[PDB]
Amino acid sequence: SMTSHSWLCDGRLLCLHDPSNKNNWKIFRECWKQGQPVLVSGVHKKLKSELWKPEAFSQEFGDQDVDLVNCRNCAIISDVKVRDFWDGFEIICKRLRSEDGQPMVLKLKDWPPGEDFRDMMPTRFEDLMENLPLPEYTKRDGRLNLASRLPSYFVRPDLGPKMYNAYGLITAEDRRVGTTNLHLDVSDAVNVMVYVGIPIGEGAHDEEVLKTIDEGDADEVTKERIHDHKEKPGALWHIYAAKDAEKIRELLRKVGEEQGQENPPDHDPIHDQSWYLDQTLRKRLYEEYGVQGWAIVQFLGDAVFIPAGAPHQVHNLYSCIKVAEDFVSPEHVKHCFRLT
Ligand SMILES: Fc1ccc(CNCc2ccccc2)cc1
Ligand SMILES: [Cl-]
Ligand SMILES: [Cl-]
Ligand SMILES: [Cl-]
Ligand SMILES: [Cl-]
Ligand SMILES: [Mn+2]
Repeated sequence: SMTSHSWLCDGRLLCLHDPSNKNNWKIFRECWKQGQPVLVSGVHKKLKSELWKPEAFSQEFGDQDVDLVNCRNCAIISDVKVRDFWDGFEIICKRLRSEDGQPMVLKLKDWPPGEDFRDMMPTRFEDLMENLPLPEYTKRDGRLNLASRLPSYFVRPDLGPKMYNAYGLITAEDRRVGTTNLHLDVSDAVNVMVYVGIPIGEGAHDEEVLKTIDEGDADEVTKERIHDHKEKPGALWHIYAAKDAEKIRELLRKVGEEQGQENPPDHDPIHDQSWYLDQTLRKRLYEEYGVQGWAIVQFLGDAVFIPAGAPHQVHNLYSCIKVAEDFVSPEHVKHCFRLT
């Protein structure tokens, strides 16, 4: 039967079911005040599905010049047409190949560039912004979004939203690689999965995706969304409380030293955005430092709420289109203050 919400991560993660409900804030606000992430399902059912297809982005914008990243080795592929990314999103035999002859796993960098989403894509901007959950927090003019109301003593977010486009990771070796490495933001954010592409060519790739979710520490209810309801899983997240950020820096300074990096004792491995916590490192963080995170599978139409200051990483299971908006809630404004 239909319900307002459920508890994931064995009780530690709120999942809201009705993205537009006017009373969602009554359930959300205490979890948010405690510094927890929140998941909201069902946003895809509110959107115009024809605006969020890979083939439309290629047809409309394909002659723009862009840079890509090879997710396996961090190599930059400079100054290529954006159709060269989009046309291989779901069709493996169209993908750019590495020198070994394999199809690459690619991430589209900074596209649309800087703050240009609204100017380049006005109909997509309207469709996203009118359907964001918790609109008093997330809309540019929301009553609980302080972004437009703070003086220069606070770091203010850029004008959004921002699009995040990347292929899925495929192989056993790929399990230890990030799509987006461990980092933190000084603003809050909402990240919406607007499209999931499950390919054809090397099409029959189900088994390595189940092993990735299981070794990723996903809970038993999360496993039921696949097996029972056949929803499309897009990306595996790990998120850590803002209060645990320095203990994570201590672990990564120790591992950098073990691997023969030569780093000053104060250097910031989270700001460097150079690490992905694999199963080995996640277990060492728990056992050696006492730190537990949230392992979250973001399915089509899921919105992930990321608290300001919370370290987080993303690993795509299939090809993903995500759209994110930054905001400044009163609950977490301390994280963007420029003093003490
Ligand atoms: F405060 C609230 C009271 C009720 C709700 C649930 N509304 C019905 C519904 C359930 C699931 C998906 C879509 C619609 C949500 C919040
Ligand atoms: Cl906080
Ligand atoms: Cl548009
Ligand atoms: Cl709200
Ligand atoms: Cl990254
Ligand atoms: Mn982020």
